[PDB]
Amino acid sequence: GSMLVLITYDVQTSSMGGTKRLRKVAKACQNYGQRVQNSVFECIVDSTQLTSLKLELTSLIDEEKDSLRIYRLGNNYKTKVEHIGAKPSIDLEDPLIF
Amino acid sequence: GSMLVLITYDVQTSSMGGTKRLRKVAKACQNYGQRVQNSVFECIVDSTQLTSLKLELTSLIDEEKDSLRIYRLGNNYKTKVEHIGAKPSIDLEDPLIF
Amino acid sequence: MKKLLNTLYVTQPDTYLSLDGDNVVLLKEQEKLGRLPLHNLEAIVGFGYTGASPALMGYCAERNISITFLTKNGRFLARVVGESRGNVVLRKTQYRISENDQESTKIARNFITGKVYNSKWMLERMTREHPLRVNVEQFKATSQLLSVMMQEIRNCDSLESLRGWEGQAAINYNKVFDQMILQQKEEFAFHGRSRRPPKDNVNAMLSFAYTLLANDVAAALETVGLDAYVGFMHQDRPGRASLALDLMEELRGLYADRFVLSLINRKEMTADGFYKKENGAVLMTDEARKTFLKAWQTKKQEKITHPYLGEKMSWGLVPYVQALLLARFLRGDLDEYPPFLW
Amino acid sequence: MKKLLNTLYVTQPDTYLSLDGDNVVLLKEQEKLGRLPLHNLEAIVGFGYTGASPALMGYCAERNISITFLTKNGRFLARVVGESRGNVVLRKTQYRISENDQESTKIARNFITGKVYNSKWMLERMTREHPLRVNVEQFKATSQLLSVMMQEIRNCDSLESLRGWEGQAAINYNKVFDQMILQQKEEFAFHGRSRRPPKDNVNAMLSFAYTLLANDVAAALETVGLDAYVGFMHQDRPGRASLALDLMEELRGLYADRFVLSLINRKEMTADGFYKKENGAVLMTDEARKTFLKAWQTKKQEKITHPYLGEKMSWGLVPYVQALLLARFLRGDLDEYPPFLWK
Amino acid sequence: MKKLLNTLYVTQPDTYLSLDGDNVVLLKEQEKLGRLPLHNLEAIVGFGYTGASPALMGYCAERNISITFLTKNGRFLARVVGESRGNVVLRKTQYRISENDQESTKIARNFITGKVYNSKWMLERMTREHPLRVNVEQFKATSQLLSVMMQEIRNCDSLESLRGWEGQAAINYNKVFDQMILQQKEEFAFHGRSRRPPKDNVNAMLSFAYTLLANDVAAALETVGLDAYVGFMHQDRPGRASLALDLMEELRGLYADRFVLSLINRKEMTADGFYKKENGAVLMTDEARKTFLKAWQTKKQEKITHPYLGEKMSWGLVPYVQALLLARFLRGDLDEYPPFLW
Amino acid sequence: MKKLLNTLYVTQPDTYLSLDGDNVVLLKEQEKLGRLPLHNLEAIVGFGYTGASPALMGYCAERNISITFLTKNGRFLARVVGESRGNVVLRKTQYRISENDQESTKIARNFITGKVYNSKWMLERMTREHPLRVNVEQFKATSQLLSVMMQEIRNCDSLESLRGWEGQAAINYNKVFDQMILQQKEEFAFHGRSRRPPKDNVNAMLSFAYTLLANDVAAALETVGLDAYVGFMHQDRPGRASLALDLMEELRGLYADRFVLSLINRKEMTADGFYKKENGAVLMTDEARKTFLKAWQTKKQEKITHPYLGEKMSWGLVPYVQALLLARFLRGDLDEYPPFLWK
Amino acid sequence: ASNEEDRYLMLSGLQHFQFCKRQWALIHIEQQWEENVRTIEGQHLHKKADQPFMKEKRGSKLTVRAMPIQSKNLQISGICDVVEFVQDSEGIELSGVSGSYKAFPVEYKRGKPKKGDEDIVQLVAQAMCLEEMLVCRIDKGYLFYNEIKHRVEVPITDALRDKVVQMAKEMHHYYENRHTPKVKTGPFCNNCSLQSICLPKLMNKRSVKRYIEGRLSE
DNA sequence: CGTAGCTGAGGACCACCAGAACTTTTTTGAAT
DNA sequence: GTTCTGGTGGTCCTCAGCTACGTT
Ligand code: SF4
Ligand SMILES: [Mn+2]
Repeated sequence: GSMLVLITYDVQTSSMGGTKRLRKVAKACQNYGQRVQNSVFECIVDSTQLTSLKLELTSLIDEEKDSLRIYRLGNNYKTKVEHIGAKPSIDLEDPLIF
Repeated sequence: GSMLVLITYDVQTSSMGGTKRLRKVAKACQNYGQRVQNSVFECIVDSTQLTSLKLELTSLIDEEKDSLRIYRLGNNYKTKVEHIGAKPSIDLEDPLIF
Repeated sequence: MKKLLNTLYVTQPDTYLSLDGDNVVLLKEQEKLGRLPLHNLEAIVGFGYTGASPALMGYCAERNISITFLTKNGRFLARVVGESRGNVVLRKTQYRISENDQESTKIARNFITGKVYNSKWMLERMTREHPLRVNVEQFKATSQLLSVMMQEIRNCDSLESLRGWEGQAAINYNKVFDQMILQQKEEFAFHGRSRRPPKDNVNAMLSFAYTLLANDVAAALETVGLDAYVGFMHQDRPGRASLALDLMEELRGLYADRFVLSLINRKEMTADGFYKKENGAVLMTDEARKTFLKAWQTKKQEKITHPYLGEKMSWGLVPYVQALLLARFLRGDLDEYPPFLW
Repeated sequence: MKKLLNTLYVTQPDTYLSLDGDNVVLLKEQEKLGRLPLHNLEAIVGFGYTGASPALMGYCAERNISITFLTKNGRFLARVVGESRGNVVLRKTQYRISENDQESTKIARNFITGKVYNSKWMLERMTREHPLRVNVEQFKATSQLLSVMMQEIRNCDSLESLRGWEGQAAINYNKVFDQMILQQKEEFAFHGRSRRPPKDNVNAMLSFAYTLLANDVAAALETVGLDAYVGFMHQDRPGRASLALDLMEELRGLYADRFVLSLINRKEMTADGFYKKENGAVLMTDEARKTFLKAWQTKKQEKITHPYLGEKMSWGLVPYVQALLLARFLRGDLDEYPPFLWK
Repeated sequence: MKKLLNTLYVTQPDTYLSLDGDNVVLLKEQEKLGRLPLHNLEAIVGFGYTGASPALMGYCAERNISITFLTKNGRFLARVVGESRGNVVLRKTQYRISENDQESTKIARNFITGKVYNSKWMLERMTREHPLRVNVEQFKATSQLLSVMMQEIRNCDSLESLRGWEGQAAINYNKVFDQMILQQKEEFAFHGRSRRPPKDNVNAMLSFAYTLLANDVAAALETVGLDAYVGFMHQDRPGRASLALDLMEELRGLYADRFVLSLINRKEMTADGFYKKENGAVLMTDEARKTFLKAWQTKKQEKITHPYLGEKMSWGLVPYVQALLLARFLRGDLDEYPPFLW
Repeated sequence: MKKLLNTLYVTQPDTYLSLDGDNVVLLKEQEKLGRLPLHNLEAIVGFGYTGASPALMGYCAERNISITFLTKNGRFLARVVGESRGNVVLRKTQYRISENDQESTKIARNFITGKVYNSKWMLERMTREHPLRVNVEQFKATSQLLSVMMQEIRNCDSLESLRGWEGQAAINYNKVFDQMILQQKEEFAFHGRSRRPPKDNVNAMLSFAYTLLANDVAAALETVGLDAYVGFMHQDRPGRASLALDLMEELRGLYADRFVLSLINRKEMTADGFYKKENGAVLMTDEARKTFLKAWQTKKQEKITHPYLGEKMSWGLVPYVQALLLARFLRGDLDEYPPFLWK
Repeated sequence: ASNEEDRYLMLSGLQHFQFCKRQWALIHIEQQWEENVRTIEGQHLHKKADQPFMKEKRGSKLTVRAMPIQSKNLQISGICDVVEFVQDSEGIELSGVSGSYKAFPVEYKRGKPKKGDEDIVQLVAQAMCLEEMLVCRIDKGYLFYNEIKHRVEVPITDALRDKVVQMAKEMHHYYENRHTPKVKTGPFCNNCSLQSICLPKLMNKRSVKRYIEGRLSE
């Protein structure tokens, strides 16, 4: 499979445990994908990892105070993504040699 | 086609004229779409309006200093979006009875 | 090959429409209710007392977006009309074709031919699905006599004749309309198409459908650059705004009466959704209005096939194409207007 | 504001319009600046980034009143009206008269008579104002020549004769205009006239004044219901607002060239703002055009009296009102169309 | 049925592979060079002096993410191997079978049969598409030699006989392997085998291909559940990945040296890249290494159809599914192990 | 720090490790703490979050020395090997021996003799220690019985007979066990064994200890390469580490029961930390469980002597060293498996 | 067999044996496991709904979570998800509290009720298992289906009990024989989480000899 | 009223420092 | 060497606010 899935979060740090929630969400979401811009990640996952990540984040955040969006591009993502600026992202399908 | 594309920006405001670039970029991007999150818009366009927006937005930012990403989903976008938090987004195919 | 665009309905009173770049924003005492981009709208409709920023009216008028104001029961008021955009030869042709009874009676021939065809064939269809409820025989009866009138309408050369025949199609169909209903007949005051302009129940939805269709067809025609609510076919009498809807007299009987009948038969509207004033006027509840508008948009979204070329087309484009073809006939490329025949 | 002509000409920017009972109220930043009735009005023209109270819009729409909205300067924005009234019959009459040639010849000869009257009287006043160093008898002889030409134009019957007798006055006016200016005569010249990309600074600034009057007259037509692209004397052509050009030629007198001489004289404009790029082009400098537009607005604020109606007004309302009378000609209330004429 | 996860080659020296949650991070004197999610990897290869934290190896061992260490030329310096899992049925079956010489022959039959079929079919593919370039009838003669010999190998009974026939086939195939330099100069002329120093070219690429294929076969076999250090054939020299060699004896011919020949004949590599020390055998170059690895990982994503299982699967999975098709044979769901007969 | 039988265990946490010349060097934040020659080592076993040094990793992997990295509490993390991997002939020998009765019974004899000796000597030691609170006659009678039973088990040759003798020894020790407790008998009374859903307090405690010890012994085996799931006395079934249960018989008593009785007699805990279940089952509280784990860890640092070799070492290395000897039995110069005969 | 108390099989095996007689073999004999979407959801629900060390009562009834049970008659041990005790002078007093309570087993799952027996069998074992420890008679069961969030009663007769006994006997025989059988595959192995292991495809195809001989002759 | 340009006033988001620790049984878990 | 919890500072981001104006 290896479908491309994009995750964006947005937490509120004005409440009692705002910083704790932000730290935990950033750590929990960095485990599956990489970071392209602040508060957005893009990952190449199967269906099962997507379900597991969704369940983890849903359990970790609190509702009615945070926001989380999950988009999926299908399996034809190479012709759907366009980048202009100067914050390049490492892709995970090329030879990937350091 | 009238299909959905997602636009994200990331412009630094610590540089010489960063504040002006941020203001102009946000104002230019808000015209063609809807703000779902801080620095994240989504919009429904054809090919021609998308080309116009890309050409307009390529000049306001400056390369080697900023970041800008455009993702393109397809014509069946209703089944490729999930929302979990508390920042709901208005859909433009809903009858819109204000 | 054009694509349909959305429409925005405003029901909250005492709001305010304002422009910002290419976005329309709704305010009420500086409280931003929401902003919508204007590059994917086709029209804007407002209820109650809502105002607009003159910059917004200028923007919409320039970019072919129609603003319309309404009141409580779709009582039409204050359409927004722009300017003259060019293609002067087309207007020259249309202005020459008028005031000449030969071409006028040709166009009237085709218009009323389409109307009669739609009415007859829809009645036959309805008697074809479920024959137990009504009497097939009499229905079939009406059919052939309308077919009779069809031959007559094709052998016509004078406008003054067709008006008379109108009455026949206006009195040989009403006698069926009261039998059109199936369910909830006793509750819904159902005196057929016996109508009263200040509204007397089971006509509120009918008038609402007529008003929506008239505004839609007016916008669709003005996009191409001609005005036909009192034009070459319809009478010169002021205040009888029907020719614009006579271009949709192919559709006035079909797309509005059919919608009302489908809602009534599908038991989706309850009699508690209406009320009457002290004097006797009849109004619709707000939730019922929202239900009607949701149903209207959902129906307008559904996608069908056009008879001409079969390219797969949507319902909201039915008026627009009927305008576009009327252009190509006036350019002399065709022979006579092909109406919409279902 | 409310001229005898049944229109409303609210021109103060950042005003507001609202409804009180059955009357209109002009609010000037939250106090009752003005109050007018609606019983005898027919249309409302509104300048300036403003609004209208939705109650006023609803009250105007029903009783056959159109609400036209413009910018402050005079560009056209939008129109609000219900079942349209007073446009279909007017435009159809416009096109019908455009078809025939007799009425077109009559109207064109009326316009040319107006233009020749204006220019002749302008020369009369010019030679009276400064009778010290000027060829008085030459201007008198030109005056008699144009008087005879005015009589001949009033005695015209065909388009070809009208065009021939119009073309004659152009060169005479060119020479006399070059001789007209008083100050800075050595510094600016008008030996030759060019409509296409111009040579000489004066010709280019005439072109700019013509463009401004062009936009103004186009909006003037659009605000009443008439067309733009079919004319009476000028023949129809796709993309050319022929009626606009006809009215331009009618009003090319006091409203354009007097402004030219005023800018040239009084030392209000200098040669540092005018340029040259390989073809005589006068590239207007940004400061020069800023001053030009400010002077144009200031002149538009100047008060005058209408020769026909007699009511005091601004210069900026001179075109629209004039054009509006054209409408009252096509509605059958007028026998002719005198812009500046004795009759 | 898997996804053919990616693979990480780190070449820059003096790095340090650290772990942060599920991320592998490359540190270098506190400077961060990058981080990768560890659910998108299969193996991680290190070059030169690259150290690993115990937490990282402990995390990678339990999820079948293999870690390998190489000095400069793909030596077997050090790998990582995890614990043993509780699947005693397969391991008991394998040990008992390896204790029986007859079953050893009944498996080595299929191994060498697949090998010789690979050799013959690839030789015929090479002959039929190349005209005056090659000696055609010598290739043809070797072809019927191999085709007749395969049937005799299929009916072998003792290990020594099968070893003899394997050696015969090996020499009779190297005889014509020496013949492919189609589109490159003499510096790529095969002239025999040197074991420890790659004293020539061609060897300097075949060694790299063989190391990178062994380190994949071993990982697949230890993933499926078997133990990969006891074999169905070869002399059981202690402490050598004998089963890996056995299972590679089939895809070596069609998956590694075919790749090197394709690389050379396409002129994707130039003789200027290689160099030599005072003796130094032959050492590849950093850009040369990058090109080799890029072409390798690019070819490892071609989609084929598997002969027996009849499914459309990627190239790199072949050394895995084969091993899995081994496992079920041990449980008796087949008759005998089907080798890869591309 | 300590080298036992050609292996090197680094038990203190947070001590980096590297290579110098041809020797191993321990470090603790840039402080030279130990230097050891690598001429005659056979393996390296780490316990800290060290990471070793890549130079030494390459050096050992080249010189046929494998490395095993654990955690400080004994869990298995990783094993760095080259081509050899070491345990192939050893694992084959285990698998071959696992399917014959004679050798399996021999090794079972080796285990059980150690078990009974440890039990008997502990009984006699407790008789000697405390006079007043003891039925001395019962313990001495059971001691004689157990001595005869050990002498008999030394000469067993069939699995069923050895199983029966093991059962009888278990019955004897269990019928002796209850009066061993000398404090807090109000709810801490032993009256049987019920491993699955343990009942009535103390039983559950015992079970927990076994589990920990088993896991420990399990990791011990994986240090050397013995396949933890194919036993010798216990028969193999999937999901259970049979050989660990075979091995941990000799260490069960002195190392788990002694610990539990020390906790009970020293009033290290009270019954308030055990919760109730409806069918009579008993569970442990999180605080009580953590105290138990901490006490186990602290006891693991007690320093004793080795009965068979003599080096003074901690308790925590007893399961590993014994396991190492087990390995040296499978392929080595060992005459017979040496049990942990500890007085 | 430590004391005959070790040769016990988990109750989780019964549902697997009922569904895909190969699946139980793959899980409980080769000791391997693989998860997909539905398995992840099931495990997460089971883990979240697991709240030991707490009791919930309503004055009349009592509820217990994670109830350890075993039965010597079948040699089957396991953990009951929920046990509900009701108050009436009919049953057996139980350790810990006062009064007399009757027992009802409750096991949650994730999915629509299945046309085959399946789940029922597992639950039946629980009930019968409980009769050995709480020495009573049990003739009722509860199933909760969280995909519909519905609850279904389950009666027990001699038919179900004899079927369960025969199933346990056959399962023990298969385990003693270390043998993994073959079944009729069809379309159920499209969500069989072990589809990358049990390989339904090779169960129907030709023998190996024919393919090798087929590619030998040509 | 709309279009720009300057401020400021708080939140969101993330990278560095600093400190104190670091071990847990056995069974359940999908199939339109 | 990890992992979790605090503390600190520095930069993106959107909104509230005050000034200065609208033609080519
Ligand atoms: S084919 Fe799949 S679903 Fe069927 S028994 Fe085997 S593993 Fe289970
Ligand atoms: Mn359950």
